Amino acid sequence: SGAIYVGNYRVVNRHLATHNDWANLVWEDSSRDLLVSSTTAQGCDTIARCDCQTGVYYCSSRRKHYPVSFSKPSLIFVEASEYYPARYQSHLMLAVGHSEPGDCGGILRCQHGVVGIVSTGGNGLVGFADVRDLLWLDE
Ligand SMILES: C#C[C@H](NCCc1cocn1)c1nn(C)c2ccccc12
Ligand SMILES: [Zn+2]
Repeated sequence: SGAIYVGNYRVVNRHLATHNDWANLVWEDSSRDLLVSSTTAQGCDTIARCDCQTGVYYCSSRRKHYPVSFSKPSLIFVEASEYYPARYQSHLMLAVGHSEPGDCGGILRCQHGVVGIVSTGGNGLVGFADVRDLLWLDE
C-alpha cells in the first residue's frame, strides 16, 4: 500500500484505488497501473523532474529502504496477476530487488524527489510506475 500526495492530487496504484478515488477521479491509465484523484488538503511530496537511474525504494515486506539502479521508463511485458491479465505495461522501470504484492505503492526516490511507486515484481526484480513525465502534477 501507499500513495504520493502532491498539491491537490493523490497518486495511487490503479489496482488499489478506493471508492472515494474513483468518485474524485482526475486521470487514470490501466496500461500504467496509475490513478490520480483530487484531495481537499495540500500535499507535500515533490515530484522529481530528471532522468536519474539511481534511487532508494521502500520495501514494506522487509521494513527496509534499499538503494537501487533502475532502467529508464519503457513498455514491458508483465505476467498475469489477480488485477490484470498478461500485458504490456507502459512507463515502467525495473530494478534488481525484493518485492511482494503488498509492497505496491512503496515510493522510489532520487535526490530530485519522488520518481515513482512499486507496481510489479517477480523473479527477484521490482517494477516501478514512473510519475516524472506527469508535469501537470506540479500545477
Ligand atoms: C499481483 C501483483 C502485484 N502487481 C499488481 C499490479 C500489476 C499486475 O501486472 C502489472 N501490474 C505485484 N506487485 N509486486 C511488487 C509483486 C511482486 C511479486 C508478485 C506480484 C507482485
Ligand atoms: Zn533525479
